[PDB]
Amino acid sequence: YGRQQLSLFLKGIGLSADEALKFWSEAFTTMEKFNKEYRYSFRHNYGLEGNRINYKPWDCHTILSKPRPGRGDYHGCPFRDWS
Amino acid sequence: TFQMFWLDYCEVNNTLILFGKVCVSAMVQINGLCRELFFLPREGKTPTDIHEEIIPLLMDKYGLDNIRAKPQKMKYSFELPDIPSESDYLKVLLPYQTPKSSRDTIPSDLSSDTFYHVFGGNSNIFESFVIQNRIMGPCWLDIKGASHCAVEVSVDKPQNITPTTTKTMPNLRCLSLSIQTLMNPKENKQEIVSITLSAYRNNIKPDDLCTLVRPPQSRVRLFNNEKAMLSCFCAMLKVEDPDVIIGHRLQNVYLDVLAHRMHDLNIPTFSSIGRRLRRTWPEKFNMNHFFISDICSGRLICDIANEMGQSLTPKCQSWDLSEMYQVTCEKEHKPLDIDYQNPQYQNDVNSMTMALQENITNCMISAEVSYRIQLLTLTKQLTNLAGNAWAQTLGGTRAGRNEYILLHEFSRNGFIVPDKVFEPEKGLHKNYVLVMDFNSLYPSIIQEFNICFTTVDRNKEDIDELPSVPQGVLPRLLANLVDRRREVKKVMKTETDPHKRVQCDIRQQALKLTANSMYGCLGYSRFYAKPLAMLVTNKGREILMNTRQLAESMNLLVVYGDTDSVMIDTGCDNYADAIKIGLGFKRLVNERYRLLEIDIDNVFKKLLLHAKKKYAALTVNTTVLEVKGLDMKRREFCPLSRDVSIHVLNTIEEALQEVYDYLEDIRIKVETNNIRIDKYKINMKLSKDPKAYPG
RNA sequence: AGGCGAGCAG
DNA sequence: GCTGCCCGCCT
Ligand code: SF4
Repeated sequence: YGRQQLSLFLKGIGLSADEALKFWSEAFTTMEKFNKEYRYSFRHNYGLEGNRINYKPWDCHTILSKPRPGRGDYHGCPFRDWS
Repeated sequence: TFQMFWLDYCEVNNTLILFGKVCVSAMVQINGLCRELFFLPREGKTPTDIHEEIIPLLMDKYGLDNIRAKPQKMKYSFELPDIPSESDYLKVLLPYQTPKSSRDTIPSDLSSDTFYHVFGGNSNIFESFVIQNRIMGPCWLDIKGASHCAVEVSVDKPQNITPTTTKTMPNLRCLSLSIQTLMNPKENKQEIVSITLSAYRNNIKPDDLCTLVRPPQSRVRLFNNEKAMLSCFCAMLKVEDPDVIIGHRLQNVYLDVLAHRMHDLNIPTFSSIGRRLRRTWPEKFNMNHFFISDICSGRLICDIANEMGQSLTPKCQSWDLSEMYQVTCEKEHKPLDIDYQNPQYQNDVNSMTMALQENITNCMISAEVSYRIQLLTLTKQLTNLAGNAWAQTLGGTRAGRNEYILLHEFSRNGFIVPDKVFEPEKGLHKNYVLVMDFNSLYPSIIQEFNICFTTVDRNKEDIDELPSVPQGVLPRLLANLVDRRREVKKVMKTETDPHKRVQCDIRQQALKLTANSMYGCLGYSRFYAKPLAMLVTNKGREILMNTRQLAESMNLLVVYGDTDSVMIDTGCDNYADAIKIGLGFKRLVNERYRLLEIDIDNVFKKLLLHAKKKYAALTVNTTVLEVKGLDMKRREFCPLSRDVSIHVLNTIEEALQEVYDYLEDIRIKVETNNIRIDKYKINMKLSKDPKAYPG
């Protein structure tokens, strides 16, 4: 959920797809598992895969419609999920 | 006395009926059969105590006048915990036919002050009859003292039937079937339009040739419609009364469709498709397969494209009729695509004639393929080895011949029976690839290490626990079968006549199948035992690792491996050199394991391996294409996709440029729409209702 | 989160 | 034929 929220947000502000791959790959300080599992999902997020649907960013409403965050989660609206 | 070679059986009204022939067909209804119930006494109890306690209670419950009960001493070495190895049981013969509550069973857990365990509580009437009388497959029966036959008798007690030593088996009434099918887009039901019936009563010429047909839109017999056609089919089928019915894919398509069209029209003589007479369909008509199998009990299902049949022609790839004829008989037949929805069949006589000609050709080809590949003889040998149903042997079961063999062998020895890898080298290999089959891996492990139910001390409470290696019962049976196969090989060395040579070939293949289906007993099964299965799996792992080391020592690279087969790359481009290297590897492996007889299974001039079970290859036999596991084998891909795949595989720098050229002109064909649409068809099953899917 | 393919135990 | 779990792959 955090990955999807953050990815669609960073698309909405205007990050390029290649710089998106660059940043996401950088934050994970292996490349093999990346190309195995995350590259396809990230390219699907930009609509650059599958049915070619450039998924419009989640709004505060849709983000709140997501299941509530737990330990290890950071997604949602912190005006709700925090104390 | 009464002499009768039995073929099949059925169960009804707690009675066992054997279907056989006396040569004309005959019946014997077996009443008075008794489940052999064995009760295990408490620590310090006698079978007389069990008698005194339960026998009067059994009389009260089942309302008999007398019950036969005697003490007998038998062994037990199976997976039920805390059951002692040897004790004195009380054999109570509880008949299947009782005045009251014949459908109620005695649970195996009846704990009383005299006995705590019960065996045979859910014994099968056919199974019990066959085990007590020790009948090992279809043979003669010496009989002393309701159906579509001309001969019908019955026996009051099971002991009246004793098996005979004679090895002969008389003439059979054979009948090949090939049915043209029509699909009606209103109810999506497969309606029968024409049937070809050929009887081989005793390139063989049929004794008669009959073809029935109904008008799809508006000897050969013409009919006004389907109903009179099918009633006449039933009548002439009773007149023919064949011992074995033959066909192509009768098991899961054609006989199913025949039975469904039999019901939809509500014909009364639909019981002539078997040998047992009936007036009404079973009430509740996965289960349908069982129901037609039950009603057809009496006539013998000989499917040549079924699992057993297809196991005899691995050189087939789609197992279609023309392909199977071409591979087994080396004769060319062009399959004529006949679709009765075409309007030409309603007014053009010549098209209908060509359709009937193709149907008769299909029926003759099915019969000739059936007789050529010798399915009947091989299955007969398998059954006489296993002692199960030969109807089951043709039916294509796994737990059929892996259970009755153990039942017979252990009951003949006074034993109580319990109640019912290397990563692949993905890519194209230039050198020849040899297929070598280790089907005799586990049985050789069993006979070498003496693993059985009575030799390996295994903690029965903890089935996940591995025991230690300890002659056993299963190893002795396996060794006896292997010695029989050795005698078969020795007679092959000397024999001159092709006929007896081929018969012994059938016999050796039967022994190989029986011996290599012996792990299905305890690995997969009424004889499952996790410690033994896991132990033998470990030892086979050890053997396979040693084989890998040996292959690496002989300058060979293993491309893919499993306990069933081992794939090797010879490093030569010669068929002779590859064969020589494979023989050397076989010899060295047999040197490292004296009971592990391996052989060359298949030869690949070129192999494109994609995954563990996903590959295509140029099989050498002459080179012939093979594919296993690629996308061109699933339903969801159109015949155009399969043709593109087959040509790409056949082609595989010049090959790649040719692939590009073929892709370009097929693209030009597709965008222009210059390819026939039926090449674009996609098929897909729904196991559920169409409405019932989340996605 | 869902579907296609296998293997396992009931 | 039906369920649970493990991994591999796609939306
Ligand atoms: S309300 Fe919460 S989720 Fe919505 S924009 Fe503000 S911080 Fe983000």
